[PDB]
Amino acid sequence: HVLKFKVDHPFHFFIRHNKSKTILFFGRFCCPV
Amino acid sequence: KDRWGSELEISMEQVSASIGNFTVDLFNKLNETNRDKNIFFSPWSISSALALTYLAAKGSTAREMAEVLHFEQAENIHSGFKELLTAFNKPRNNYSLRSANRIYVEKTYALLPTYLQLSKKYYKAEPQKVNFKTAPEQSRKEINTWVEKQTESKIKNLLSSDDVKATTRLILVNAIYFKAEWEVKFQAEKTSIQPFRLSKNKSKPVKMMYMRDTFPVLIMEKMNFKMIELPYVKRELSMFILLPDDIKDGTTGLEQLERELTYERLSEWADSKMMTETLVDLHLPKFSLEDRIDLRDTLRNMGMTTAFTTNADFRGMTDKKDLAISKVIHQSFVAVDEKGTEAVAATAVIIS
Repeated sequence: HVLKFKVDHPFHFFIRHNKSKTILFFGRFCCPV
Repeated sequence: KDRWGSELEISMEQVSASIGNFTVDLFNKLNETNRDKNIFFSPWSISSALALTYLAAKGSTAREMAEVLHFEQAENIHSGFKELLTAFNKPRNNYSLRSANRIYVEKTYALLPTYLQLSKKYYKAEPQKVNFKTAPEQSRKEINTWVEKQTESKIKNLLSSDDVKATTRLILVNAIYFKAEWEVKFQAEKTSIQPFRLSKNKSKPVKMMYMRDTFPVLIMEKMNFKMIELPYVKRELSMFILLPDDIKDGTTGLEQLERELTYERLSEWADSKMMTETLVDLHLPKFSLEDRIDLRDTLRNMGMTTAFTTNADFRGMTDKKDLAISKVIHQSFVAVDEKGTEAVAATAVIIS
């Protein structure tokens, strides 16, 4: 059965250039607006 | 053999590793004060600007910067930055990714020609003479206009009146812009208003995007979290999301994760052999963040101190020992929606 991945509470996120594995942007989202 | 290719890939790996280590160190420092706030930054932009500054640094000023920014394992960190910059700026038609650097210098202040040629070589930074002495506002505005152009008009006023002064002699600026569609886009039809839980006792509405599709997922049962990779077009870039299994503490639910966060851990999780393609019911908020900060105090708390004092040694760019970093302004923006993501940032290292 399908895995639930519900992003409805604080998380870390980053945008990566995959070949080099360089993190271009990093953040934590914990507080809407 | 291709020792040239092998060397340059090692160079790039050094800078990527430095940026990863610096990302976690910086976040951990920012988090000490701001435990309950959104944080968003481009470690690429911050490190690039400070690397262009490091190029001019000497003695303990340089050694401190190298330690904080994690440049220690590199014989020529500037080469790795060059090669990464070239890779990011490579011409393409499937998405937007670009980064640029620039040197703004007091027209009366002479810089060493070696610094300028190396800055051009490694960072593609050209010098622009400006009148800081008797025209700070005109100089500030032209800088903000360049940054506006590099950021697709998302960062319109990087520097404020308090930042640029008559005493300002040099401003080293990096900008980065990214915009790409998801490999698989969300259908706006399936987006609905749902609660986002800030804590066990607090929630606010967000537009929650939804799709059912297959993504790489790492399930870390014993540390109560999951991580997902969300590829952009052709999977050349991705957004990674690290999500605790629930809110199992008295604040954000991230206390344990943030306590145990290291780049070693982050890195091995992101590329884990156990992160495999999984059919997922994915709910992701449509969200945007903006942030602006003077990193001076933060960087001093991390161990970069001398550069911000009268004993600062930037004799890589000048024969006079009369320069010191006054401010490190960083501004960032990101917007996540059904089509993809737009992300952009700039860093100004202000030297007096």
